[PDB]
Amino acid sequence: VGIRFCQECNNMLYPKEDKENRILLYACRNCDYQQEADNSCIYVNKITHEVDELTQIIADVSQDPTLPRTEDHPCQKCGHKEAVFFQSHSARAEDAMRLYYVCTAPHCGHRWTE
Amino acid sequence: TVINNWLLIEGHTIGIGDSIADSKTYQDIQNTIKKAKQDVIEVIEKAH
Ligand SMILES: [Zn+2]
Ligand SMILES: [Zn+2]
Repeated sequence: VGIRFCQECNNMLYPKEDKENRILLYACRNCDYQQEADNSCIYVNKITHEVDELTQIIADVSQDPTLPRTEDHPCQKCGHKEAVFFQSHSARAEDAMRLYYVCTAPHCGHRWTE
Repeated sequence: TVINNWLLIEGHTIGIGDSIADSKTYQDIQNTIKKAKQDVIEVIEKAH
């Protein structure tokens, strides 16, 4: 999945085949540094990719003066009443007009979606 | 010619009295507008 780098030349490690022990080795093209990986999966491609933005929503959006606010949706963690909300606010999100919420209490930053 | 010289008797105009409605009509229009805005709000709530 991710990119792993050689410790000698600090270049990308390409996958190379070990035709003796039937094992996967990551080797670079600059030096002869070898490795054994734990992912065991070279490549992964998901075409749905309906990523939940709760990973990508920052908790600092609560300081936006231009966002709507509601008090009928208390925070799950700290029980604070006021909570900002907004839509997907991102492209490649199909057409879902689902709402997203962020707690406005400082240092809480709870970001959920009912 | 005939219609113009007769129109010199009847006359024609356009004014605010011709562009103003009645109180009952104003109430009807405002009611309809409020109902439509409420329905739009309901649709938005269902979408959310
Ligand atoms: Zn290397
Ligand atoms: Zn909270």
